[PDB]
Amino acid sequence: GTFLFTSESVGEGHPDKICDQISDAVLDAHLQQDPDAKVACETVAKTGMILLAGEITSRAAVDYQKVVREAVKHIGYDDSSKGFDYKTCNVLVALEQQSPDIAQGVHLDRNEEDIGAGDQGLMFGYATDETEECMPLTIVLAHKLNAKLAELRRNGTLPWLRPDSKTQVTVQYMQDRGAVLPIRVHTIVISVQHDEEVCLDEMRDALKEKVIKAVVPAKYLDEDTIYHLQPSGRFVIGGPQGDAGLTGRKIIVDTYGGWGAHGGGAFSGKDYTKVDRSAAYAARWVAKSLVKGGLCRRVLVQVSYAIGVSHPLSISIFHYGTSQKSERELLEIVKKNFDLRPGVIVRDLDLKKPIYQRTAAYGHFGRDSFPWEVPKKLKY
Amino acid sequence: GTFLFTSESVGEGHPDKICDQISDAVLDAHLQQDPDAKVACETVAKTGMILLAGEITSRAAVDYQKVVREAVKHIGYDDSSKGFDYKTCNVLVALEQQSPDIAQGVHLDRNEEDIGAGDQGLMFGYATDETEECMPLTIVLAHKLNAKLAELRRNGTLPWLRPDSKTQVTVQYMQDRGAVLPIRVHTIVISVQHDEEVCLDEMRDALKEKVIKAVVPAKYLDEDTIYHLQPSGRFVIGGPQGDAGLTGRKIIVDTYGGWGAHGGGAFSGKDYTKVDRSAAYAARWVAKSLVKGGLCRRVLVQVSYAIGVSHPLSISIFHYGTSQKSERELLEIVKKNFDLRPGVIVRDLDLKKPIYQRTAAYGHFGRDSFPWEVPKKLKY
Ligand SMILES: C[S@@+](CC[C@H](N)C(=O)[O-])C[C@H]1O[C@@H](n2cnc3c(N)ncnc32)[C@H](O)[C@@H]1O
Ligand SMILES: C[S@@+](CC[C@H](N)C(=O)[O-])C[C@H]1O[C@@H](n2cnc3c(N)ncnc32)[C@H](O)[C@@H]1O
Ligand SMILES: CCn1cc2c(n1)c(=O)n(-c1cccnc1)c1cc(Cl)ccc21
Ligand SMILES: CCn1cc2c(n1)c(=O)n(-c1cccnc1)c1cc(Cl)ccc21
Ligand SMILES: [Cl-]
Ligand SMILES: [Cl-]
Repeated sequence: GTFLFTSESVGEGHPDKICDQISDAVLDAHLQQDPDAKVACETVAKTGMILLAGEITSRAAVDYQKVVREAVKHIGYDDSSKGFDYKTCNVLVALEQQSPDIAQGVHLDRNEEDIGAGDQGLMFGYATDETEECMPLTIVLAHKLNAKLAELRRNGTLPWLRPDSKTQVTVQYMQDRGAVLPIRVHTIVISVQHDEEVCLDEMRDALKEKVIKAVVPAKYLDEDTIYHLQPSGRFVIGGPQGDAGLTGRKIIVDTYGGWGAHGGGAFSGKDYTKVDRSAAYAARWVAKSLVKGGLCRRVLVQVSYAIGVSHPLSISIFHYGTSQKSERELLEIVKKNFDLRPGVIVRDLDLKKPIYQRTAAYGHFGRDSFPWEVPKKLKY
Repeated sequence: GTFLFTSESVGEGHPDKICDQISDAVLDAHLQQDPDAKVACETVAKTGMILLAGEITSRAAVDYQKVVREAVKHIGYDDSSKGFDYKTCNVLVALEQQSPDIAQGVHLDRNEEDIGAGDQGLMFGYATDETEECMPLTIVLAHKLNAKLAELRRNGTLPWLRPDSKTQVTVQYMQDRGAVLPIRVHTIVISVQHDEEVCLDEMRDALKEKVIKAVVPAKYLDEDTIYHLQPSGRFVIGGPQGDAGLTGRKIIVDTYGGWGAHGGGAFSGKDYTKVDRSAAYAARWVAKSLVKGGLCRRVLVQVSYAIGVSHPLSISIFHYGTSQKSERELLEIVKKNFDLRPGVIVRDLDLKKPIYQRTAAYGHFGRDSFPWEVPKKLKY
């Protein structure tokens, strides 16, 4: 019955995650002034460069230089010694209006509740009772390891740390009628950018004692646990200088760490009319509602859309054997309790509110009691 | 027992897929001259612009202007009337050497078989006996609809077609002890860029009669099948002008259409040392080998790596109940039959060969008898 499963996470200064955070800083800046902004903002990062590319139609007046640079400052890239500096980098903008053809087919002269999906696509939501926040333990731990690195960087106790980091956690599980039960942590990887002066032994000792032990309960660690700490041996070059970043290249980090499923759409830089984001948030809300409502211990939900059509084209449920009810019954409960038109999701989940930058690191789910994390009470 | 499942695909001129194809055209150009090129080439596309960003260390002399423009020509963007023209677009290059820190930790002074993984990460492979090519019917059909559009564009029979397209297929399935059995097609979406002059009725009639009927067996179509053909009502603006493209933003189209699982890594623009690609190809090869070997009707395989470490950190199997053997037994068979170090995968799957541009549209799997599609005979 035992098996392994692995998930990863990345830090706030990982170059892909820099891009997600900038894209959502841009979205939030627009929504502050124009709650109905149409935003599709991609960010690209490489040595010395942030490029914004995409489509925005908005009544807001946004200072892209300021928004981008403040986001990079917050992340911690503030000096050439770290490989990137918000004060002196290049910010390039290639932004145009939303395509009139899209606008006319999606939202122009439509009642808000009846707006069309902003694209076709498929989206999934997942929940698991293995943690209180209904997320896989593998990714929860991976996220918390990156958060701990950022904490110890910012508080000055490990001043050799830089913002770019990756972590990976392999858990050994057992199973009970489709539910999954963590036993122990099998393997941990941590790679984090560092200054020129600190040695591998100092770093590896700190990563074990001040990072892993501060995050992972001792009951999951034993003599057999495998540690790969700074396994490349040197990580001085990092951030965009080490590796180009793009928006929407951490979509599994953003969601369920390999568990569940993914329909392919990125979240960051998009307003609620882009169902890649809004319907994935709603699908998480459905899944979590089913688990917290006691109908199943784990569940996967698929939805899909056509551009210009409000109601989903399909809805599907997979409960991994963890319900007494059939998947057909659960689907009927979902259909009776939820309205997954984007123009209704926006109301239920308050998706014109400018909170998106806070979603763009450490996962969109399982945190902070965002609206999609507050179960809906079900009637059945 | 019946349920719905939806998958999508996109055409060769979809702006994300343009980027994947350019990234792999660049990879192939390098590999033609230097089989050991280290390539991490991201492409970004917006109105009038292809930008290459990333890291390449290679002995090749590559003319990026020519490689990019030839790729765009092949796709079919050859005139300002279509929204994009290979002859007159801007090609910008922001390429630097691979980070020395990565190089030293991954491959420098290492025996090829013992090279380290080029990054950490997790990857999955999937196979299903529901089609002869061991792929989900949903995505096979979605891919074939896009291929049919490109065929009828190129042969001049529907000359109003442009290169940018998306399709989506919802299939109604039943199940038998974890295997899935297609019944019928529930819903089809097709959106394709078109010229100013053709009307919606002409397009919708052609899409049903010349595209859908030429691809989808009549036994799957009935009076209840739902058709969303040009559902936005107008799609004259398209390609990068309509929507920014980036490499690695169609990773579910590239794989299993929502089925199975995904570890998050993109394929295009990366040489074999990037396990995001090589280990995903190997995992597909494993999965297909298990199904074609008669050990299971469907299977999912996870692997994971640490940067600088050759052997995988974890391997896991999920057979959906479709084997008499336990997942533990299947895992033992995999471990006895496969060596998933990247420096061995490269030999088994011939991954220095410049065939990558051919993988970058219509999915990486289930086509053309690439090495990862030729089952390995198993000993057990
Ligand atoms: C290893 S790089 C990907 C491969 C890279 N594009 C290349 O040119 O080989 C991916 C991520 O790993 C991390 N990374 C960068 N340099 C690293 C190093 N020297 N050691 C470990 N991880 C590193 C960063 O988070 C980076 O975004
Ligand atoms: C709908 S666009 C995504 C949203 C867009 N970024 C925006 O500004 O709203 C995504 C993809 O859909 C397709 N598309 C573009 N314009 C379209 C239209 N007018 N009708 C239907 N599909 C369209 C293209 O394949 C494009 O890459
Ligand atoms: C019933 C306990 N269990 C085991 C697994 C699993 N659930 C699961 O959901 N998944 C899973 C994760 C994501 C997508 N499909 C299945 C597994 C995947 C792999 Cl490769 C190996 C084992 C499992
Ligand atoms: C046993 C027949 N069956 C039904 C499903 C399924 N297999 C499956 O693998 N998946 C599936 C796909 C991808 C990841 N995990 C499960 C389903 C997913 C959803 Cl949302 C609904 C139904 C299924
Ligand atoms: Cl990465
Ligand atoms: Cl898209």
